[PDB]
Amino acid sequence: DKFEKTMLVGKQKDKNWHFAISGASKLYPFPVLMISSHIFFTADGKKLID
Amino acid sequence: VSNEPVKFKGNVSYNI
Amino acid sequence: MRNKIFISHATPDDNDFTRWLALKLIGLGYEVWCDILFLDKGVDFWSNIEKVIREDTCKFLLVSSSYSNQREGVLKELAVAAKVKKQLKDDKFIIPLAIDE
Amino acid sequence: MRNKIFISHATPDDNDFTRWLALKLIGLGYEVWCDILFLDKGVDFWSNIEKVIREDTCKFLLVSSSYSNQREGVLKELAVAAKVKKQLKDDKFIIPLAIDEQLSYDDINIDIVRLNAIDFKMSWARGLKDILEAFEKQKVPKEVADASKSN
Amino acid sequence: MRNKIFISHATPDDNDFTRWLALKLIGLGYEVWCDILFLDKGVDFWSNIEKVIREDTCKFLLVSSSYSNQREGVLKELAVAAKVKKQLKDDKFIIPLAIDE
Amino acid sequence: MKELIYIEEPKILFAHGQKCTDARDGLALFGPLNNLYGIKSGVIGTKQGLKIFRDYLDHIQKPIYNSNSITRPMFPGFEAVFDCKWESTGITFKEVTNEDIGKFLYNSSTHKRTYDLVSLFIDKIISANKNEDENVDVWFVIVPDEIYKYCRPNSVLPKEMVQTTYNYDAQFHDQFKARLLKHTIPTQIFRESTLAWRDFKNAFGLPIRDFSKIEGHLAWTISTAAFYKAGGKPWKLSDVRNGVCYLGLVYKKVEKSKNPRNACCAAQMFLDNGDGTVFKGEVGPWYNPKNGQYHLEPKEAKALLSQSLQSYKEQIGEYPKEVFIHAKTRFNHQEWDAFLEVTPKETNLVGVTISKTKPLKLYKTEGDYTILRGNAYVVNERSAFLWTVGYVPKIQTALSMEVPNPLFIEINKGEADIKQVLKDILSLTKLNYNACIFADGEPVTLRFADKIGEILTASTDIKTPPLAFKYYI
Amino acid sequence: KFLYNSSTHKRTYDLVSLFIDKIISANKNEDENVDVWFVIVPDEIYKYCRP
DNA sequence: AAAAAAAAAAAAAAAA
Ligand SMILES: Nc1ncnc2c1ncn2[C@@H]1O[C@H](COP(=O)(O)OP(=O)(O)OC[C@H]2O[C@H](O)[C@H](O)[C@@H]2O)[C@@H](O)[C@H]1O
Repeated sequence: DKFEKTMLVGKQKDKNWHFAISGASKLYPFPVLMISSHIFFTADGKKLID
Repeated sequence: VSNEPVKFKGNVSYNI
Repeated sequence: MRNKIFISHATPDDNDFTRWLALKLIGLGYEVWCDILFLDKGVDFWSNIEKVIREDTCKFLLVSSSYSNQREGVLKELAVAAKVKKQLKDDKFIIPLAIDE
Repeated sequence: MRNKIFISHATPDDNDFTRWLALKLIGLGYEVWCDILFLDKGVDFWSNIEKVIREDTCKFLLVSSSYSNQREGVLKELAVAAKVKKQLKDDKFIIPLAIDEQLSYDDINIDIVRLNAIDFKMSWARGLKDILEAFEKQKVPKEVADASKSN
Repeated sequence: MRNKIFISHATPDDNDFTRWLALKLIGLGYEVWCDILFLDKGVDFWSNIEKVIREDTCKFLLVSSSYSNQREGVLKELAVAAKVKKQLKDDKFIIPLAIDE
Repeated sequence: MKELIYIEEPKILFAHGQKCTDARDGLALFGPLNNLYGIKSGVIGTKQGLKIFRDYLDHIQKPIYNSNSITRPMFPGFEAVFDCKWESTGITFKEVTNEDIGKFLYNSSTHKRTYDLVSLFIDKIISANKNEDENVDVWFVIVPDEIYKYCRPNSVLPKEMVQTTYNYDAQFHDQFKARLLKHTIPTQIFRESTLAWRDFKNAFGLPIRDFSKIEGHLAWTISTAAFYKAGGKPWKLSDVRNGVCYLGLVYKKVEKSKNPRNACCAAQMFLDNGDGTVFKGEVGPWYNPKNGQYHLEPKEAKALLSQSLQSYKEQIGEYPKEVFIHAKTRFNHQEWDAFLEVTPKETNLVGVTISKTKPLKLYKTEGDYTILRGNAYVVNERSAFLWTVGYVPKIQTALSMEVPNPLFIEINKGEADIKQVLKDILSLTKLNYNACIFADGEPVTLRFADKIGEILTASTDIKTPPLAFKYYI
Repeated sequence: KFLYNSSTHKRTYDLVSLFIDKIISANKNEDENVDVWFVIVPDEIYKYCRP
């Protein structure tokens, strides 16, 4: 659960947390793809908490 | 699309 | 020469009446000594009080209250005033003031 | 000519109050010597401190707290200041400042347990105004107030 | 437990009385602490006396003379003795000894 | 590589003409601008709550020590900091009985319970202000914790606690400040938890709002609010060029009337003959029909800017030379043309759009710290980014918790120098009187205007609202 | 301007309005807090603004 | 009834 050397999916009590990103293309400043970072959680590692 | 993020350059820094 | 009036009192409690009386006497031309208004900071306060009572106190005014009757500092000042009374041979040296009903 | 005010205290615990008091007194025009005010340190400092207390100090303010009550450096400064006090034939030399509510007047250090102290326990500004009236009463040397020096 | 008897005095003038009284009391079985008793001095003594008057002294004896009456060290010892008297709530703590005619 | 320029950190003025980068440190050492002899304080609330307020006032009388003075300055004590006497003796107390405050609380309708709860306090406040000889500078309203739990929208009372107006907003604070406007009574609400929180306990046993490390800044931000609302000048700006009015437009929704009607609110900031600063609101709320227009119609726009040019004229004498209307919403040409006509020939009319939507996050190469506060990436002469939130060495930390988000500052209309515009908004970020922090994340015009908008849209029956911020924040 | 009016009622209403508008504007639109508002009136107005 | 490009109202936590 870690790309390169850096961990992306971790544990916190009974919640498995995952790093996620959202992308959006913008052209006004330059031809750019903007990325936003977020953290989500699952109870068993596959199903997201509702 | 480049996999390396756009880098800017700041003329001012700081230290702990 | 002695030209000061020492208003002994209970400092933690009797400040208001003592300050009022001291200001009234000063406005009347009477040189008055009192800790709350005349005592210098950073001095040997007990030694200063003893010196003032012994040499500069022409008259001694005691504020009598339910607090000041048994306050150790007030009693010590009172005893020094009594000794000065014996020295000066002035039966009317000390005048108590009763303010507490 | 002794025109400087000395402030003794506990450096790692009482630094903020001494900072405030020094930055206000200097703004008001009173020459203040304190260990915090000077930046950098060298072996000479302990000598310098002593000579100041014996050569340029006009008043000695001892910050009284549970930390500075029984600190060896503070005690050494108090002792040398007391010797200077006997030397100068001036009783109004040591002026303790009580800033601690857990340090009652009962447990003051023996060298200043007999001296009247300006009360900073309740309101700092009341103590500061008491300090100002005491200084003007004792004709402590003063310059025209300039907050620019403090800044 | 406080079991020492402190004898304050004017050091360079009251050597004889303090010496005689201390050598009598120690022989009588009473613990005695005094500055002339201890041989050699250091910077610590000014601190030491304080803690004694606050931690080991059970009775405080003040040699009263024209010298020791207004002696600064004697005055400081008297002040700390009076305040530890207040803290112990024991009025019969300071026992003055007048030796001057 | 893309060049990233940094603006000098703005400086604010304190007493004796002394300038300091920080606000807390400047107040602690130099003191307010004006002489406020004393704050006659009026307290209203339950008797159980008056003891806590008295305890806190005595607490702030003495200096307050925080965890780390380097991270945030300590509080030297109210009367020393502000040179103003604010004692716990002389407070005019109005009592609210527990039965009366509980009768209205347990109601099924949120609107009705909020209306009655607000009325219970405001009626007593008006009676004390109008029919009592005592003078009160400011009114502290201490409310209990259950009300706050059940006095704001979407608050569902437990079914067991239910025991038993629609033109008024369901928010306690908003309606409270709205219904007191016509009387001009400076009031400033306290919660019971914002008070001596140590009484309030959770299941674990820790205080819910544990402020153990952060008591000093709490005292700092309460004392400054009390000083401002009592009629004091805490600090002022010194870098603002003469002849510049700013004004900040904010659009708010009004749900009571059919369709939001998009009420707009504005605030002005300029100078005075001499060196005095003027920072008031411009409350003439100009309702904008249509659900989501957010563009002000020509007649209301002309009325707004005409009021703004006058309110400068009677107080300085002549018209401003350049007005910089900041606005969170983008200007269309329709309102801009209306603005232009009422604008005289000498005035430089500039319309600036500010936005936090742009997702730019500069991560420093190494180190667990954010970028320095004040960095500006200028895209072009009309548009740029400015990091209003970020690391500044004096606070020893960053003002954000995660990596902050910049302000996207673009000169929508007019010409304007981008560097000069970036050099002023950063100064507007420092004049936040409601909170004594190092600086605010957004300019105070866009924040105080939003505050007065949220207050003015709580009551429908507002008529000629006060233009002073004392009655709003 | 207001004072030299023939009608006593109109002139006194205008004189009162001139002061009250400024006082209300100061009370509502300024950050200063004023305990008591002193209204200084000259003698000519006193002579010609009462029944 | 979608798209992207812009809007505000609201509640929750964690620090400042
Ligand atoms: N370094 C100090 N040592 C003692 N007292 C001090 C000091 N600094 C301030 N005080 C103040 O001194 C006061 C001590 O009060 P007390 O003796 O217990 O009760 P009373 O009713 O018998 O006071 C009567 C005389 O004692 C006074 O000293 C005056 O000389 C009075 O004439 C406290 O307020 C202290 O804050």
